[PDB]
Amino acid sequence: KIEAVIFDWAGTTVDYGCFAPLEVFMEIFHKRGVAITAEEARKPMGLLRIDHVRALTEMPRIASEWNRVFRQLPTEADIQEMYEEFEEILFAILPRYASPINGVKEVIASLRERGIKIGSTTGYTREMMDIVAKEAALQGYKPDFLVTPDDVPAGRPYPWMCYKNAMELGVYPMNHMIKVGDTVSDMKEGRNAGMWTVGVILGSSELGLTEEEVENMDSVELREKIEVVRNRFVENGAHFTIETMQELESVMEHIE
Amino acid sequence: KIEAVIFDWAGTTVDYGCFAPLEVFMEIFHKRGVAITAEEARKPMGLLRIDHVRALTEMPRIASEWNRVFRQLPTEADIQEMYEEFEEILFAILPRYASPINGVKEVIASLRERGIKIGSTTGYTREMMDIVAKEAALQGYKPDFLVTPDDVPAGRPYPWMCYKNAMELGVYPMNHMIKVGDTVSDMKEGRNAGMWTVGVILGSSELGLTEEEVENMDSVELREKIEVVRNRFVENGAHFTIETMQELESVMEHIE
Ligand SMILES: [Mg+2]
Ligand SMILES: [Mg+2]
Repeated sequence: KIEAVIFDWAGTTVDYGCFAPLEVFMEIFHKRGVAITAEEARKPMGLLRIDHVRALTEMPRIASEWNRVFRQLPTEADIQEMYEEFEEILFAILPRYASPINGVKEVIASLRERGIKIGSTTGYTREMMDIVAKEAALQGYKPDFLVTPDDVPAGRPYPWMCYKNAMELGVYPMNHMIKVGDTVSDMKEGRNAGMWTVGVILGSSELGLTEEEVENMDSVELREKIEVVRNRFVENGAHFTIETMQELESVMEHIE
Repeated sequence: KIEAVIFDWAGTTVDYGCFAPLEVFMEIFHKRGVAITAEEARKPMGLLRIDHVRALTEMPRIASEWNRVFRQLPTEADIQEMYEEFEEILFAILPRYASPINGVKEVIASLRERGIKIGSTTGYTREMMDIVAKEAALQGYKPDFLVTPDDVPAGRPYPWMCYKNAMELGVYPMNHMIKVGDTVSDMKEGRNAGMWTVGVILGSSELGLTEEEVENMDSVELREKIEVVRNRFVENGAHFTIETMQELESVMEHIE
């Protein structure tokens, strides 16, 4: 009754916590008078990447730091010089954030045993994905199919990439597929394609914690922070939420 | 609440009764010792076209006729020689069966006035369609989009061509679209894509009558034959049925 499950990438099967991007931002400011925390790097949710770099420029404290190092406030020339460098570094460190999130390759092991096809979508461009897919593959993870915002007319809020997975995998009543993701947009994409949509919490971007940070942290503070992310997913489309991929099989059963 | 309507071609907007194919079959046997009625030409529902030609060969009466003309029963060589000719003639006469079914261009006139996008699918190949689309266009009918079994991994029972119309037209909750067709397979395709599916009766293939034959015929015999086709559509997926395109607007309203 459920022939396919389509997974998201970073924050769902690869790059726990989703740090690759934050790493580049921190790097770029570091090469000069950095002083930037990964907490500041997650705030920027502007439209374009350049807008992100600009946002950090604007951020008081960071601005002040730049001034104490250069005796001047950041310039358009400066913003332009840094952004220009973002993509170079990104390609350089992606291989380091392409390892299965653990529990993953094991459920993908199953599911595939009981005849379920596995597809996927992403916000990453085709280029980026060639690199990521190869490292991830050469490490225990490789989906039956893959689609990017380049292979269709639009980005992710839209269902175009999901319909592609459908055709290529040969599964059709859309409600015979499940969408799993780590962010609010993942929920929307799924609801827009008429699929059962499930959101994962531990390891998501919505959570923001590191594999290591979660390890520690006050057990009562975690269960509070998890409860917040779960509420956001639901309020945005999720049909079901789960803490680790290891509850997926169970959810399927429920659906039937 | 309903942004798009996607129409079928032959039997829905073009070629009333859907005769182009029957014409070729009749032609091919005519060139020799024909004696074939358009009623016999509609029976063959085999897998391949060659299988259709073979079926007529097999048909007693037709077989007998061939024997009285050639003193021999049809040959593999013969079946092969005729089929080989089918596609040539088909291209030759398609222009003659590409005129709007009347009432059509007028509802397409409307609908489009109230902002509804019009897409379409077909069983016809890309080639055939270049010819048909041009004649139909140059006569009052031209949809916003067009898709064929060539532009996707599979034929019509599947929803692949419908999803294509969706992406290109930019309409997404599938249940915001209506599927209109003239056959049982049209109903299936629609139900498989999660759309509201409506079947038209007067002018369909399921009915089998000619614009002229319907004109005449015993008014009480028609209403009986219509009732039969309507029952077949429903038993196969139709959400609503209509006698002429001129009831479509009304059905939309009902849906809302
Ligand atoms: Mg993600
Ligand atoms: Mg038809």
